Amino acid sequence: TEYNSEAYLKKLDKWWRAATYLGAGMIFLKENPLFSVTGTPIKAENLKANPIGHWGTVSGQTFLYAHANRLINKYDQKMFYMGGPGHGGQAMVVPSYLDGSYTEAYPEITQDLEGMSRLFKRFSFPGGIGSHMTAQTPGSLHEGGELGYVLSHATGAILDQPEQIAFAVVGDGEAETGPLMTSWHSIKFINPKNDGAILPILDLNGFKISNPTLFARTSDVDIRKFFEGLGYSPRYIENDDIHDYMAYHKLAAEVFDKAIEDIHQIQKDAREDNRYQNGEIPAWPIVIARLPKGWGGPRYNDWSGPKFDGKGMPIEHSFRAHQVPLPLSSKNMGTLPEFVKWMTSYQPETLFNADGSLKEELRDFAPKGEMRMASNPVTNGGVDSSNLVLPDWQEFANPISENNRGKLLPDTNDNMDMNVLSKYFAEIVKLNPTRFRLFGPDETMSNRFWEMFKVTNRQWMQVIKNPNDEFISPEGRIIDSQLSEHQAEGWLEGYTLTGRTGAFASYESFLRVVDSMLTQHFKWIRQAADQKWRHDYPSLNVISTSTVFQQDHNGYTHQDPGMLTHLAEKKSDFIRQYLPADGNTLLAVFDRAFQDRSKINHIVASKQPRQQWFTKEEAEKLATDGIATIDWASTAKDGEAVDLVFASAGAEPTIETLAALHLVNEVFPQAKFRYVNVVELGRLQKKKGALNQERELSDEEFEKYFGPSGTPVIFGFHGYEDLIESIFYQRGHDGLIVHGYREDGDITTTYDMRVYSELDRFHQAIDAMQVLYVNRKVNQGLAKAFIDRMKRTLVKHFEVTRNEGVDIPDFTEWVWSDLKK
Amino acid sequence: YNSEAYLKKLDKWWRAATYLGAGMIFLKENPLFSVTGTPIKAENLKANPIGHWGTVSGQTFLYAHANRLINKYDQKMFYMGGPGHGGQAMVVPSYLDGSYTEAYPEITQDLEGMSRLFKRFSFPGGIGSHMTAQTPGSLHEGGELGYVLSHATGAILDQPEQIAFAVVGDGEAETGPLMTSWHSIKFINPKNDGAILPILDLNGFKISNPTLFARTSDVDIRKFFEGLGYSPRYIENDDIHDYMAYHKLAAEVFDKAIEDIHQIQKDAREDNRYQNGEIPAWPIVIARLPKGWGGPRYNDWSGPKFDGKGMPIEHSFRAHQVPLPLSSKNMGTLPEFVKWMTSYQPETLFNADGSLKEELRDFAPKGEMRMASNPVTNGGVDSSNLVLPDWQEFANPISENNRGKLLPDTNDNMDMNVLSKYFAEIVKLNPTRFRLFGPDETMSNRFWEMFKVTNRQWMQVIKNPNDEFISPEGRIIDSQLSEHQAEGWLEGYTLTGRTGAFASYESFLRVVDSMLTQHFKWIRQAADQKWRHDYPSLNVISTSTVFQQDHNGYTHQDPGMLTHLAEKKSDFIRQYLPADGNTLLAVFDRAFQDRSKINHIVASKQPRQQWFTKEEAEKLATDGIATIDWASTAKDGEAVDLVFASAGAEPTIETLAALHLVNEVFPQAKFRYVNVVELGRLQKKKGALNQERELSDEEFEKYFGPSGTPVIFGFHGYEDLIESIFYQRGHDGLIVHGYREDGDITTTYDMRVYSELDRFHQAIDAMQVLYVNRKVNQGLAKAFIDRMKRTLVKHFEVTRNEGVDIPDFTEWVWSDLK
Ligand SMILES: Cc1ncc(C[n+]2csc(CCOP(=O)(O)OP(=O)(O)O)c2C)c(N)n1
Ligand SMILES: Cc1ncc(C[n+]2csc(CCOP(=O)(O)OP(=O)(O)O)c2C)c(N)n1
Ligand SMILES: [Mg+2]
Ligand SMILES: [Mg+2]
Repeated sequence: TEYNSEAYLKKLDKWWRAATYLGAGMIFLKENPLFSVTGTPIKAENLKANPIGHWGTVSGQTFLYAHANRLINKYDQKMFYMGGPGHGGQAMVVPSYLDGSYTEAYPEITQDLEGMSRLFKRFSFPGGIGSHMTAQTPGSLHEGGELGYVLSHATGAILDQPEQIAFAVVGDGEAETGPLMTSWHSIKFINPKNDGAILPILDLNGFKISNPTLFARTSDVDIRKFFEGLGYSPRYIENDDIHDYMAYHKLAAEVFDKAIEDIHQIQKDAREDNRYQNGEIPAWPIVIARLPKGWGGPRYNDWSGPKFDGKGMPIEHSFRAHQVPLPLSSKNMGTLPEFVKWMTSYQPETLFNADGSLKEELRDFAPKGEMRMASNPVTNGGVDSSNLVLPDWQEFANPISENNRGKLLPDTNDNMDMNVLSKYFAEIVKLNPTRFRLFGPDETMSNRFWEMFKVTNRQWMQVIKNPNDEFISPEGRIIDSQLSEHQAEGWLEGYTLTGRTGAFASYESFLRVVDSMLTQHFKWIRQAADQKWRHDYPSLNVISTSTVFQQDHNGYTHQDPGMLTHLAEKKSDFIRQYLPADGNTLLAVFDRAFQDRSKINHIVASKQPRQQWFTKEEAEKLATDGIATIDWASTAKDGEAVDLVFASAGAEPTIETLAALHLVNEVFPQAKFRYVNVVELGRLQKKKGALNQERELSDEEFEKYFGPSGTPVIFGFHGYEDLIESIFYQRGHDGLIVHGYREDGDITTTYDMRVYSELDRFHQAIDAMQVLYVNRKVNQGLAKAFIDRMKRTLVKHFEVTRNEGVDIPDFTEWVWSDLKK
Repeated sequence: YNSEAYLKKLDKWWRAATYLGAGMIFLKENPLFSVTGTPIKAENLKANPIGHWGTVSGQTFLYAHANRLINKYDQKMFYMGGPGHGGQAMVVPSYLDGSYTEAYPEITQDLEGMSRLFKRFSFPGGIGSHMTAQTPGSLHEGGELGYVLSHATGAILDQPEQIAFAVVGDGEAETGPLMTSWHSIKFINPKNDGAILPILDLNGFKISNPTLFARTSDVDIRKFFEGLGYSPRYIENDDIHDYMAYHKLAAEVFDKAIEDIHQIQKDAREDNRYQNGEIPAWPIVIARLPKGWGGPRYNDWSGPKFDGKGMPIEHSFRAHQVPLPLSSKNMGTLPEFVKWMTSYQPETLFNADGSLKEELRDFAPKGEMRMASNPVTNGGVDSSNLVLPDWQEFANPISENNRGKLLPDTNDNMDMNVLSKYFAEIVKLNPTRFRLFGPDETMSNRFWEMFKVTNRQWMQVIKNPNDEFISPEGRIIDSQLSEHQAEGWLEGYTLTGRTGAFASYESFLRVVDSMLTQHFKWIRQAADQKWRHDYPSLNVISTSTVFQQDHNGYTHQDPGMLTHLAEKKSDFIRQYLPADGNTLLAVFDRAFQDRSKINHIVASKQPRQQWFTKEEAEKLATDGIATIDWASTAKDGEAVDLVFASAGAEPTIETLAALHLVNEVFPQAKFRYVNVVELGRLQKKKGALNQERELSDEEFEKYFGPSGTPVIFGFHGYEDLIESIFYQRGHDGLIVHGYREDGDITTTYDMRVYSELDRFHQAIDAMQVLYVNRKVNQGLAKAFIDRMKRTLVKHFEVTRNEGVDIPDFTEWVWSDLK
């Protein structure tokens, strides 16, 4: 009863207004924050010249934040705040400022007049703090700039964290996005026996930037139908008199009380009785809060513009409240009277002392210590942020040696790199039963994670109908049963930022559905690295498999390897892209990836049976150094001059480049060349701008592999050719002869997909012989006879593939053999 | 059309189409083996069967019932397959009604043409597995799932007589884009637009999983769709093999759906209903058609057993792709294939010569009523470009006196607002064939003039004055916060013959990176089909660019779209970076006249200096590049000490100011300035379909001089794109200045210093290269460089102390060179 009395709710109301007062003031003022309490009227010099920030969403989110604090203290609940409308950065900064966590992160921002003035001036100021809930914000793991991912992130955050609740505010405009709409299905994968809970609040403030919202103009009856159809239990916070603030507080206290209690009851039944393990979906609460936009701020634009019913255009309860609600500035003080009236309406003299500190009677409202949402270790790298316990990856390595390199192992499944990787992943689940997860979009089986299903199932909460279904269970370390890349990526990001490690595998082309989500995750960890008070994070591991050259049953629309270019443009110090050519290298790169911190790890991996090349010693070197000269594939020994260099990155390119130099060496053993296998592609760059040099090769190391400028380089690449061309310009190295994907392909045979882009051995061999002849390193008779033979083979390729639907033995039957000399 | 006799005719037609769709997975010859009395041998079978089976029979069921509707109601309609991986479900229906032969005369409706089609399916040099542009009647390949309803909506916008028969996969229904595309009916006005007839193909499974909606109860499914404003009707049965029961029930449901759609359209067009906030109760059909319907039931030949039977194929995910291991190298399961294929009773469906039985030939529509012949599906009923006004009528009066200066009216210095004058007039000249799309950003992006001629289309209740510029009828669609919707609508609007534009914040346009990929692949593949008509171009605008974020920060900074689209076949991509308003006007005059392109325009919305006359603007938009004499001390193809070049508004401003600083102290330096608008012309990529607009080596040297000529290049996007271009051209000496992934909430000109794009860093590089090239003396260079450094020293101090920029930036105006 003590957390439900009107005396207590009036204290909450004051704390609420205290937070909203500061959030509003820092939009316009850079000093003199308590002008009406300290008896110092506003002067032009106190005002910002170009006020920046958002107002509309703020007061509604601080209302919800205040009520979240009440729940924490009343129920002793571990909880954290996630702001869907992240553009209202004040809704997280000042609540942290009021409970002392902000000062703990920023000692100079003290809880007095000096520190308050310092905070006002830093807000949305050059070199200060942003307007959004960036990593500068204590308690944030979600910036909310690019809208739509707050619920998928919240789900990943509460997976395997049974004691945590995610207090997730969803903007009603945000609710119109694709990712947000489908993220409501997340409760079909949350098992209350082992996982925490998300408490979603739909912030139905009625408007977005310039429009009303589709859900706000949906009736409460239809809103109920929508959420009940998805398995939720909707409860409503609304009132006919929007300024009877105490009426909202009483109702919010009732609704939120039953929301937590129903969540706890759901968790009790699942953990003590074993409920919800038979296909029953818990009736998870969802709170629909109709809190008018710009709540408690300017009501009408009376100072300019047209009139309606003797008043200016409405600001409160309209889109016009979204950003800066007044034209006030140091250059335009016309609306200063309106600002003073607005700011004093909060009664700041009842909220703050003259010395800037919060009134004594309000200091016990917020939680203390780690119970504060801004201090919850979930929001600062996770309660436990340690890396995985890894087994020795060599226990799952292929037995490659000098005598079977470049050949197919007897068990076809061992020639499938993804399947070999699943062996390693399967053991990791055994060693990390609660802190490792695999995510996919209905592709884990198609991507050949076959060993994973020997140790776990896909987590699936709805009814199960074996044998029509397979490898699904209410408890599972894999989450794969929703067809949405946004979901898989959002879950992984939330899981990763909260201290755990996982992997998200997808068809290569369709991982680009999530191009912008990866951008945002890079942005976050890059900014988080600049915060000395923040712990680092585990790395985000995304796998591009079923790649351009391995989409047999799916044609041209499943071919886009451009993710390599997209991520190569970010700061390299936070990006690690790996193109292992075989299973042993793939195992070795993930041993490294799983130990790296605050990275995005992008691995391009093969799933179809392919020749295996490198010993587990060679694989270790390739994964550690990321690049290497392969002596058994080279005719030029250490420190020798070369006529050209062969290099490749990727499984298919490596097979074809190795085959090309073999074909050349068969007729011309005198040609001197090195073969260089490229795994860590970022090592080759030399970009302008800082935070790109951590792994870039020195000029000496680069020349050791590719020789001096002018050295021809036959470079087989998995992705688009522009990325390699930019690299060799950055390195000032003329002579690159790139062979990558050229946006050509369709339904065809395995090796014709390589001929489509002229990546194949025969087109590469021609270019190699042509440059040798052009450089007068070989006589014309031999050059012409060889090139004619390569051309004859390609003619046969086109006849057999179009007439028979199979590849020629020149491709299919080839195995590696020692070079001549 | 409801008699048992007619429905048995429909059932035979259905089994005939499904028989061929299944057979072409495995056979390349002898397609009617049981009718011609020629049992299957290994040489008749494909070596590596390719394709999908699970989804087809359900889609051919729906296609057949769609044909019934067309004939019964005389309805103009077209098919859209969400699960596009079952391409035969659109190929074979087209083959049976003659439209396929009209497109491919060699694929005749006889035994020979039938064998030819079997061999072409999913074969090297044949046709694909999906509903590609090779498929007559398709405007939606369905490879990347999730956009069938957004495309369907755009297709029926401004086409009141058309119905989009759009089938939604139940796995596809789990994606973000589809889930939110259900909101489209909040923007369809039955008074002026067509109708979508969506069918949720609840076959129960996707690749390897059951589906979330299939395991949702019919009661909850009803709650879901009624909450979204639809009227759900169900097709299901307890006995999944009582095919005539499904036919009867499907006929009732589909009849009632068409009639309810027509009643909605009549009430809207005759009585004026649904103009006051009432959303029509649009029908949505929930069809529980088992996956692998009518095919193999259990994997009796291998694998584990359950209840004395093999693992289920029908009514399971195992039917998704190739349901048998049969092949020319593995004939073990030929009996299962023969039993499966003969179960359709092909002897009752096809004649021995391969032709379709006579009693079945009258089932499908004829002529343009066939969904495969509907002009909607081949470039649109009307595919003409917009009628355009002379863009010069909205140009700024730029001349030698006011170049490089702010016009007195601040709104004329904002290119997007100037563009909105042009778009507003286009609305008046094309009231039913031009539309503007945005994701709650049209006003934010400063299309202010558009709102004086039209409103946003919005079907729910309106509450003025709290609302603004929304109406049940409007040429703008902007009131849904979803890039997937805006892009999907535009794509459907475009492929069906109309033209529009989609404007978005630059960094958030990348939400639909993959959608633009799919549209490019489509128009490129459509170009390879000689029977296919052209398309209008897809116009997308990237605004609020990286160097124009005031109220937003680092998360709104990503100009990587330029690189993404530059990697596709450049013959279908046009990227323009106009530096001022007059160029932007001229670019869209050209963009709106191009065919089968993606036009990506990077444009400024904040007030900036204006540079080019309407004569220069025309030349920049036509040639895409030009040497600017008044910013040059040397001519084209003439010797120079270095070259200045830029692409974009902010980069052009700083590069122009940089060369001005050099010439100000050292007018002896000989250089030309080159403004770059059509960036793709500078490329020289390997691979075909990239050469149409590429500069010749002679043209490239005319602008940038020979290899070794230093080139100070200011660029809007990431630097690697320029570096790749100059490697393709073998041109040593590039000194690129682009976005370098550095930025934050800061001042206008500091966003440029963050990446060292500013004039002062550019001037330093320019003087440094002259010194290394021994065309200047050390004393002059260091005094200049030290001065440049000193100016940068102050820049860092003022902005961090006051929150405003220094007069060295804000007060600079263009003046004549020496
Ligand atoms: C995917 C995406 N597109 C566009 C934007 C630009 N944007 C920022 S805020 C906003 C309006 C958000 O409305 P709402 O979610 O209702 O927040 P609130 O009403 O609390 O301000 C938009 C469209 C964005 N953030 N994300
Ligand atoms: C965005 C996206 N992610 C993944 C895929 C890969 N994929 C192809 S088919 C398929 C299953 C689709 O199932 P459903 O929608 O139920 O169609 P059905 O075959 O059952 O008719 C998937 C996941 C895809 N095409 N698009
Ligand atoms: Mg809102
Ligand atoms: Mg399905």
